[PDB]
Amino acid sequence: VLSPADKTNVKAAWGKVGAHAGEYGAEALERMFLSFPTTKTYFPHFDLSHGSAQVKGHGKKVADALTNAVAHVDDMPNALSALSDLHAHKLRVDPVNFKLLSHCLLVTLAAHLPAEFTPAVHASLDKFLASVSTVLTSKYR
Amino acid sequence: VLSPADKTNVKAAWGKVGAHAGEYGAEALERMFLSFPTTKTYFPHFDLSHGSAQVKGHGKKVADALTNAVAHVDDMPNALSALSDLHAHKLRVDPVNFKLLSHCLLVTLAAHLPAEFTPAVHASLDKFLASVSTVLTSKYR
Amino acid sequence: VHLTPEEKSAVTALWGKVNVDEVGGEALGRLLVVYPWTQRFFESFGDLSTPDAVMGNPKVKAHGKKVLGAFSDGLAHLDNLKGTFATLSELHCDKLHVDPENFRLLGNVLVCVLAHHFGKEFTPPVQAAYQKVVAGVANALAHKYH
Amino acid sequence: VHLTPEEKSAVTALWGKVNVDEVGGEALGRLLVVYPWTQRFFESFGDLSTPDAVMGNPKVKAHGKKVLGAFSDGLAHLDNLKGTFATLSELHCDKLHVDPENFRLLGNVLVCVLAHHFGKEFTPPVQAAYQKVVAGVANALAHKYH
Ligand code: HEM
Ligand code: HEM
Ligand code: HEM
Ligand code: HEM
Ligand SMILES: *Cc1ccc(OC)cc1OCc1ccncc1
Ligand SMILES: *Cc1ccc(OC)cc1OCc1ccncc1
Repeated sequence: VLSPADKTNVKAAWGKVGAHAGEYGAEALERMFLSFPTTKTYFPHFDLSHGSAQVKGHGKKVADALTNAVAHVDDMPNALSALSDLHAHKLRVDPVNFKLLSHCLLVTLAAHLPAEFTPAVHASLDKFLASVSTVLTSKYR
Repeated sequence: VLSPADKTNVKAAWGKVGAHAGEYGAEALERMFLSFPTTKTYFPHFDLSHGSAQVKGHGKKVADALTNAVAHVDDMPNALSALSDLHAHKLRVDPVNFKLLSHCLLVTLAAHLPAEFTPAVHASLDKFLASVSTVLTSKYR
Repeated sequence: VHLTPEEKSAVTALWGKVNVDEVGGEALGRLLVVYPWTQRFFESFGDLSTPDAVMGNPKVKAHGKKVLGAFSDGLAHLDNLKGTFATLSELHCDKLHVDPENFRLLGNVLVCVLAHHFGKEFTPPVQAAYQKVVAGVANALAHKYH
Repeated sequence: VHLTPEEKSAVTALWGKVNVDEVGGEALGRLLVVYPWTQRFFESFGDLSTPDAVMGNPKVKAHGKKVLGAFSDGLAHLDNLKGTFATLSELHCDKLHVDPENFRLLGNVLVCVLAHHFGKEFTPPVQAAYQKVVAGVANALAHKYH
């Protein structure tokens, strides 16, 4: 559950992220595949080499989903219904994997925002990713 | 995130607890205390011996809180906000303990309501307790 | 994994009444219904589209027996879980990559199943004895992930 | 913890640039701010009411140095992390009863801190090597659970 402040931090920092969102999502994915090879078993048909166009393309998609989430922070289950169906009903992604991508997304964030990744923003973005993760790993249809 | 069916299963299964609420809550607490000693550091002043009158009364409070949570299942954050302050703000209970008591609640239910504790309901009750646990361990004030 | 002689006796006594042909299949099946993502590891078992389909799946019931058997081996070697489960540990960690947490989940599911079948007989103390055993099996299996 | 020849190499190269007097403190401090329940183990440390109080808390900085030190120990003994942390494991598990999951969280928070200081220098390959090191330490600190 996000606090009023949490929402303010997540919106502010993601605003800061701005146009670099797709890149960051791509980098997050890459860090995940390299750091936790197991996660690769979910993208068999993907070219997971450094800089591949598929990973970058998928990152944009991931970032757009998150930007969408940020924009409907108070109504995520509804806004992410289709994505939840995909990760929870169909792909049946183990939630441990969401902790891993989230962590990688924070790491990427820390690596790109030396001036804005404050402790509070870090805390708020952590809870935010946890909330998105819960929606996507839950079958509520 | 609970599905419409989860709410159906939870309200149905919990309604059969009824007047047993206090007793069952006490049994869960006790099961927790014996199976996971660590959880006891949270009640240093409590008399935790088998049959304790304190444990009995507390389970009754825990049991009623869950009944209130089932009623406002679609409005939990506002409904359990005070319990949130308590467990997250004042007590700072480590989330791991919430999985332990939940497990003990399920075990207790299974041992008292065999016919009702079907796979599906078991699944719903677990998600319900996890959502309640999320709320009680989150600072959204 | 340290059980007092009293727990050892109660755990052994209770397990004696367990239905080795059912309990295991029921626990594995509940694992797949309560924690849906675990189905990913069993996609070759066939239909798992609904709770009833999972609980009624032959392959699920058959595999369940082996699981129970292993737990049984463990109950006969609480002195060396790590050793008894060295083989399974490589299968689940090195070959399958099942996250250690799922081992804990299956363990608690089994405890839920036992409580379901024995009701009031599955007392708080007996449960405690069992939480120790399933904690040992899990930690032994997670030896290649712990 | 395995770290190829190239990995252990990079891990060492980077840790050489880590500030022994501050990083520990930043990691511990962010742990307390991101995962608030962990504050329960530090009532004797003073004011931790706001993120500014936490990050600026002398006890947090002072203690974080000790923590960063235990990690430096691990780095010089990557082949026996279990032994290296045996003592700390006893303190954290048997004395403080700190749930194993938090060692994992502090470890990732450390990684975040490292990324914060080195920026682009903290390449995916560099992180990948460090995830191996923190999982090792974490698994080692929780070894009193086997
Ligand atoms: C931060 C949480 C995540 C978000 C916001 C997210 C979002 C998305 C989006 C936007 C898509 C594309 C949907 C489409 O096909 O139209 C997708 C697909 C997918 N996601 Fe996620 N995802 C997340 C986490 C994960 C995790 C943790 C895994 C597993 C490691 C995962 C595995 C997949 C897979 C396998 C696909 C389908 C790939 C394909 O066949 O093209 N996702 N995700
Ligand atoms: C389903 C989960 C839980 C529910 C519904 C719940 C509910 C409650 C309720 C209703 C109270 C009574 C407060 C009052 O009457 O003012 C309370 C107090 C308390 N709870 Fe929980 N609780 C849950 C889990 C936990 C866990 C996991 C722990 C710790 C292991 C915990 C520790 C406490 C403590 C220490 C108190 C204060 C008792 C005292 O010092 O007087 N609770 N809880
Ligand atoms: C409580 C711990 C568990 C025990 C005691 C256990 C025991 C076993 C045993 C006896 C086997 C077959 C041995 C053989 O290869 O002949 C096996 C296989 C297997 N187990 Fe486990 N297991 C446990 C938990 C899990 C969990 C949590 C998962 C994953 C969600 C899992 C997934 C599997 C899979 C996929 C196989 C291969 C079955 C097949 O596809 O043919 N196990 N396990
Ligand atoms: C996983 C990395 C960790 C490492 C390497 C580590 C390291 C240390 C070290 C070196 C000490 C000092 C022992 C001494 O001076 O004799 C210590 C003490 C302690 N640690 Fe950790 N620790 C870790 C994680 C944690 C976590 C996650 C918690 C719980 C949130 C925690 C809570 C404590 C407490 C309460 C004490 C100090 C008690 C006091 O002085 O009042 N540690 N730790
Ligand atoms: C707020 C929150 C913190 C931590 C977790 O655990 C991953 C979950 C969570 O809430 C998830 C959620 C957000 C919005 N609607 C439903 C569920
Ligand atoms: C539905 C659900 C599944 C699993 C968890 O544990 C992380 C939580 C959860 O619900 C979160 C929630 C429920 C109700 N209001 C806010 C958040």
